Amino acid sequence: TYQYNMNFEKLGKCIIINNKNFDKVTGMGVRNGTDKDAEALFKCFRSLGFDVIVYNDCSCAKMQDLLKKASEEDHTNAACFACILLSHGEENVIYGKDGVTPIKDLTAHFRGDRCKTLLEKPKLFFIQACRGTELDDGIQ
Amino acid sequence: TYQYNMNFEKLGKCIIINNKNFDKVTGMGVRNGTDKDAEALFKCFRSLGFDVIVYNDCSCAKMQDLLKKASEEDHTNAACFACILLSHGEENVIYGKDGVTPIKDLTAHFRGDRCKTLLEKPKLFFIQACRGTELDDGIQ
Amino acid sequence: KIPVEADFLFAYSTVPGYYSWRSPGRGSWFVQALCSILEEHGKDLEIMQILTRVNDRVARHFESQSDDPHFHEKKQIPCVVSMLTKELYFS
Amino acid sequence: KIPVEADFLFAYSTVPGYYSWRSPGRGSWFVQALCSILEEHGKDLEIMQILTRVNDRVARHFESQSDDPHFHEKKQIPCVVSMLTKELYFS
Repeated sequence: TYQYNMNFEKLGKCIIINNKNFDKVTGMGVRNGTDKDAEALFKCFRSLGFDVIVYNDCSCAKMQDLLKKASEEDHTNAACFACILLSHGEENVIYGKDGVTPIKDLTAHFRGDRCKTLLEKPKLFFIQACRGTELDDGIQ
Repeated sequence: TYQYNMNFEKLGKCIIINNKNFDKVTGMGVRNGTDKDAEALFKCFRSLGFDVIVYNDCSCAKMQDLLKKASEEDHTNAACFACILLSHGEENVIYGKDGVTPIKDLTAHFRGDRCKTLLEKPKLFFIQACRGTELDDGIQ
Repeated sequence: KIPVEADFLFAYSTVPGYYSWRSPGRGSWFVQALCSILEEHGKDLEIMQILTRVNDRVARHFESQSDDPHFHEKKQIPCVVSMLTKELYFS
Repeated sequence: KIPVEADFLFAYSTVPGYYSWRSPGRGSWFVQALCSILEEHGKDLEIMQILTRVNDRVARHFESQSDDPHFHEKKQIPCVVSMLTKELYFS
């Protein structure tokens, strides 16, 4: 067969990181609109069947630690895992309150060799963040 | 209303760049097997309907010129464009015979503002090349 | 044996190197587009079908309304990176 | 107006940072898997369905056979980047 097996007890965890406020030293502004995004995301992913958890104004160390611990939980009875990041960003990199952390290091926690209970199961990351400073001027 | 319009006279051009042999200056070895790849690619992409052309052992300047020119041809009667790159690589970057050129510079020629006759039409790039030196050790 | 990097999917709101637009009162474009599509089709469409429609809605429905003409009438396209090995339905 | 970066698809043979494997006598892993799927399904499956089955065959059917244990029994997952805004069938 050609579809991911969805016959599990649970659809899976959906961790949302809703970063609105940043330390002044980062020079990063308040992300107005983000609570609205987090509320809409939470209702959508609850409706799909995920156990949604919303974290707010997280530090870089918190983002790594709560992502590392989620990787260490037991996902044997879950069909998939989802994480959503709402923050400031630059290429390869997402902002905590504290400063900046590489996206690859946040997702690496769920590699097959580092999260055996999600082996052969989809790991979804939705990322709302800048990836640089270029602008897309469009065309008619 | 959810599929790309395919009712055109041609499926489109398919440029295959098949780099096997490299200049001594680059120090990179012969890519044995790459002509079995290109011929299989040639038959597959022809069978789909592409107007395929295979260019061999291309320099960086030829690859930029090849793609720049294809970008400047008239695609009004084409459904899409495909380009296939078989070469040595490192991240963000593809090898010519003489050395390396950024993959972004090969594809940028087809941006909407730089190729109006492929506007709103798919632009496909298949790329067989290394993207670095990390290795994937697997897990049972 | 399977690769350690298999079965990831990254749905970024924007392409590498580019800005990502956020309306202060209506939310970021990608998220509001994403939630709309999921509300109507989350339980009946495959994940790539969902995100492709999201790509379309961000590309077509959105243009920045700004006064500094450096940012006037700009556009955005999201970017899907799939290492998935199967089709994925939420049912 | 539509974004200048829209409607691109990149089918990379491997994920950023990683090796891409080529059998000197049978061809590169990504290409033989891609041609296999295209031969059987190029005209009936959507582009993401095709590349997802390719992702699967490279992940499962292939394992590097080398003597140097630095390169022994290694794996590969390809990587699809889609800025497409519609489904794509070659028909």
